[PDB]
Amino acid sequence: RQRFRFGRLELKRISGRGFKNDEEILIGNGTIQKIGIWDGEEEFHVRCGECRGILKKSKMKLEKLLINSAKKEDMRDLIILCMVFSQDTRMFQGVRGEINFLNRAGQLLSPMYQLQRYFLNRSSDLFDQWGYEESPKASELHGINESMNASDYTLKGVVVTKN
Ligand SMILES: C[n+]1cn([C@@H]2O[C@H](COP(=O)(O)OP(=O)(O)O)[C@@H](O)[C@H]2O)c2nc(N)[nH]c(=O)c21
Repeated sequence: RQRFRFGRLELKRISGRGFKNDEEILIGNGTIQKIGIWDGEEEFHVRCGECRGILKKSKMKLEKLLINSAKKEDMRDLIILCMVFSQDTRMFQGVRGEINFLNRAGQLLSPMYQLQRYFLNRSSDLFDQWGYEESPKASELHGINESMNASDYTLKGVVVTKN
């Protein structure tokens, strides 16, 4: 279970096993792109900068992300990166602009890394497409909105702890 990266995101497996299959994904800008889609419930310690979290995913779905509160920019990037890494259907649909899967020399680019790069610059569109649900009714857990503020609605599947 060794530490590994997905760009700015760092992960370490807690549980589960994924199996990858290539699928044709309809992305939110109207294009269809072939992307390795993971199947399986998997769970990971995650990190971005000084922000720690726990992520659970299943096929094309962020099941849950529990983050330990931290500087806001690092909370926000951790959230964006977990949305991309979960391969959630809503994340794909959130892409409204152009995305290239070849560079200017005609070289091959990673669809997932390209998504990461796209969304770290377009998080408002992502949060807007992703949506909100009621925050937890427990004292030791709080909701978080698009501004990384504690709120009565939280990004779906995302909760913050101070413990
Ligand atoms: C080894 N390991 C790699 N990743 C991710 O899967 C994606 C691989 O995408 P890629 O690097 O473009 O390779 P590919 O086109 O051959 O599919 C990246 O986002 C990796 O972070 C993985 N993702 C999951 N869910 N489970 C894993 O065990 C795992």
